[PDB]
Amino acid sequence: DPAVDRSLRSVFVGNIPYEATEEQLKDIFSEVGPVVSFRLVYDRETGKPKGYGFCEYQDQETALSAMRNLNGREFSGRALRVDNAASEKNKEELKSLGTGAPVI
Repeated sequence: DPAVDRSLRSVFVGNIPYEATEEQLKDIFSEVGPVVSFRLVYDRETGKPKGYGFCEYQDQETALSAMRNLNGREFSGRALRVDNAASEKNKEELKSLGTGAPVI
């Protein structure tokens, strides 16, 4: 079963402190359009959030727009690093988020 388009539909977000939760990230991305879903890396063993995650949109343009709209967008007191989830370097991070679940 294919699923390459999905890759084009996901923007990696980093440099997000504990003050910037999905509630805010999604809100930020919301300003760039409707975000299908947004999941980040959360250490269950440490019950603490890693700091980075990925947001999957419904339209490539929307995700791309969010990337260019954000991409190091000041908000977390530093900048919200946003890079295509289909990045070669982002692939390494996704490799961890590569669980595969029925999520819309």
